[PDB]
Amino acid sequence: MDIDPYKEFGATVELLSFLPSDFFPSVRDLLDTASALYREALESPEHCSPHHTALRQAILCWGELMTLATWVGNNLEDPASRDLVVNYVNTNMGLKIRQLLWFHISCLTFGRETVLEYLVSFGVWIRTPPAYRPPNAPILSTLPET
Amino acid sequence: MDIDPYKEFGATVELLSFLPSDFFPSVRDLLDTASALYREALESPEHCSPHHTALRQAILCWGELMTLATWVGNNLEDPASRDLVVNYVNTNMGLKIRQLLWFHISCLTFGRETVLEYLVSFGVWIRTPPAYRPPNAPILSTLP
Amino acid sequence: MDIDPYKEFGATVELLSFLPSDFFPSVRDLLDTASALYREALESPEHCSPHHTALRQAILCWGELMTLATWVGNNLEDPASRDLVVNYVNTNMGLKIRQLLWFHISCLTFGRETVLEYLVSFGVWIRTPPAYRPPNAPILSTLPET
Amino acid sequence: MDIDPYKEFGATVELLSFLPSDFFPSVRDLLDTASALYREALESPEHCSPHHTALRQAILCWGELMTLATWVGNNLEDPASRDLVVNYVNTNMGLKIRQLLWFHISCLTFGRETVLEYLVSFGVWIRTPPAYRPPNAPILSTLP
Amino acid sequence: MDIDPYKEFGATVELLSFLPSDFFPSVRDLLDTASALYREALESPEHCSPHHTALRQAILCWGELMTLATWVGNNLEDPASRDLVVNYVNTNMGLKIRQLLWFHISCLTFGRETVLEYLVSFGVWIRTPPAYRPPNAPILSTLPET
Amino acid sequence: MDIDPYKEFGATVELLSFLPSDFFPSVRDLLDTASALYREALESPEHCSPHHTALRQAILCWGELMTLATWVGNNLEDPASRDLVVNYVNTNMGLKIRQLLWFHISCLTFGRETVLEYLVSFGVWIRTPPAYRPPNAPILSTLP
Repeated sequence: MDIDPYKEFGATVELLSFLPSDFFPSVRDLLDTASALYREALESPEHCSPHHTALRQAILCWGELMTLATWVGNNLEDPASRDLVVNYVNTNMGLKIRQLLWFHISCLTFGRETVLEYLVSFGVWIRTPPAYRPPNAPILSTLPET
Repeated sequence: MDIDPYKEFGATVELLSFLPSDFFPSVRDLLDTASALYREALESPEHCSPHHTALRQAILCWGELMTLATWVGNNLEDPASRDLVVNYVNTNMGLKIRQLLWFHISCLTFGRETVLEYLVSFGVWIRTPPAYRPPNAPILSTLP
Repeated sequence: MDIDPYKEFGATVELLSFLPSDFFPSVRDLLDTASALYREALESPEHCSPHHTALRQAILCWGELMTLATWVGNNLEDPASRDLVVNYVNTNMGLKIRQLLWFHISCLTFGRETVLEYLVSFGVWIRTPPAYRPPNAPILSTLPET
Repeated sequence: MDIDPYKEFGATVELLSFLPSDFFPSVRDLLDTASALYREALESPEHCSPHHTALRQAILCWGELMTLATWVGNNLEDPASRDLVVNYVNTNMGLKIRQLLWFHISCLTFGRETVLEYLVSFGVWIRTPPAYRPPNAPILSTLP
Repeated sequence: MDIDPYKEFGATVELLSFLPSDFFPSVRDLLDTASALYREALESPEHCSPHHTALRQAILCWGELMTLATWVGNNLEDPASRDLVVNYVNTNMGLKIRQLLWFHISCLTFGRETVLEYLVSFGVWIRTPPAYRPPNAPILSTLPET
Repeated sequence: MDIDPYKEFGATVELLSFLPSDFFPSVRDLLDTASALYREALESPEHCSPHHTALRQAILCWGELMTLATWVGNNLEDPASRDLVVNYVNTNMGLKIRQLLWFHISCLTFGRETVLEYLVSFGVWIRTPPAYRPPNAPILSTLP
């Protein structure tokens, strides 16, 4: 139509595409982070922030894709096709699900503004020549003192 | 963690299960009604309501599954497997997307309280044995 | 002794008997309606209304009868007797459990008065000759407007 | 859904399990004590207390199981199966009815707080190894 | 170092040792008492009293020892050693875990002072010659009236 | 009942799982740091904080498991079984004791909020793919 999923958050899929693809943690790890942090936050009968709302749907999405991987693994004779599809679920669609979970999860943990600033800083920092950039890549601030 | 998608909206998947699987319109239809009613509402830089937000992730999801179907059509050569899998995307996984789309779309066109009393009243209309069922089922409408 | 279960609710077993037996939904369906509507309502450490209180006990009753169906199915050699009893659990005792769940469940969903009025209206409507009754049978009102 | 029957009354089935199975009086006895103490209270057109309400469903239930036993006696011809099943109604399913009846009947004769401190104090009396157990167990009474 | 577990509660391991070892209920029974009484009390994201705090850790301790009994039962060929260790877990370490659960559980149910007074009274009562002590041993008071 | 040990402290075992198993110092080290910092705090007739209380049960526990290891060394004669079991006490069961000790010890040296933002920030440092990870990991310190 189309509808950019981050547009309501002051971001774009092109803004998330600014970071290298070889950046977002595998979806099992993000899910692990969510369950560790916001399980009771999500399983509650109320939207807290739009970020939660987006996040639940994202997780249900990966849950449906996981169900798909199970059915495809269980119900196909050809191994070349079954392997190509089960691998496609995580390699291609998994990049989008990865950035999707990662964006809201970071947005809850730090803030929308902090993540936006981060996408910018890392997007620039990776693009700069090694000689003229700060020695270590930017990370997400939490408790930096004494 | 389980997290019921409707739980934030005062519902449960058990509440949606009251409706028969042969009830929700094909996803293409919900999408068309969505674009017809709430398109500018969705393509907005500001998030309007929680329903819009849930809805957008729903739509983007279905778009991703459609991309999966196109990719399955272009990549796989054998027709038995590609036909079994392209069908599993539409018939099986499509139900979950259908229920969500219908739930928010209807919540938007009428309201949450209307949709909920509706799920209950429809629950009564469906639970009734056929011999004693009213000639017409309840529907949502603004007149009525 | 005896104690009519609905008497505290301003009703009678004879009042529920006014409706045809071929009316109440099978118990799995009622349970489905309960779990869909009042799971969190029932699993809470407090009686909300007497209707809840009656309802929990009713459900525990059907749970005991279901346990009975399992033991009878698992622990008998004769198939004629095992089938006759397992069928008797739902056919005969199941009518009473059906009306029992249905009455409180409707009483919560609409109101005691609304259900009483309904038992009356349907009890009359089924008894009237087809020519002189409204074309469609009464149903339980919820949201009838525009 | 699981819903513990005593949960609304500030108890759990785990709390009742503190009492041994060889503790609750046969259901006929509870019924007799019930009719002796609270019969007019039960046959009342007005619901008195939540305990009465839970109690009535309990009694009506046991009456239904008794009807089941009579029907099993009249319908089945073979004695091995009818004797195994008529016994399963009294010995096995009867325990759950026994605990409920005893719990409310006792809650009525004394009170909830008395019944609860009782379940605890009895829990202590039973948990104790026999060598160190008091000559007499705790009981409920109004004097004492 | 050492740290007496009851010292913060106004007690000592020597104070618990005052009672005969053949007194504390087997750990499955104590756990049963805990789950019956304080399941919702313990599974809550807050320390209520230090007694709860001690108690959770005690239960996790017995849970680890139970896990140990499972691994030792499952992963050893020699039966004399496997039986000697699996029996040692409950016989020796189980006395300490028993008194540990029992002390806090009683401390919650009655009070710290009531349990201290009880350890004293029973410790004396068992030590007195039969002729000159009260006929029945002391028990933990709860609701003694009419 | 499950009861997560950290749940009372605003954490979960899932929150501690963010740290790799090859992260927590051997239990002897935590104990030594404990005696070095909070020994008089622990040997006190008054309970100071919930962390101290949880900590003492943790320490007494590990002491009991160490007694178990000594007893296994003195009782068992066969070396295959005694070596397999004495090792299972240190490597396997030791992890759970390690996490608890480290969690409270660190909560004491710095504070709960510091430890929690730490578990999160470390979660970010670890979740990152190696190619893009910062040259140094976050640590707790009072300067910094």
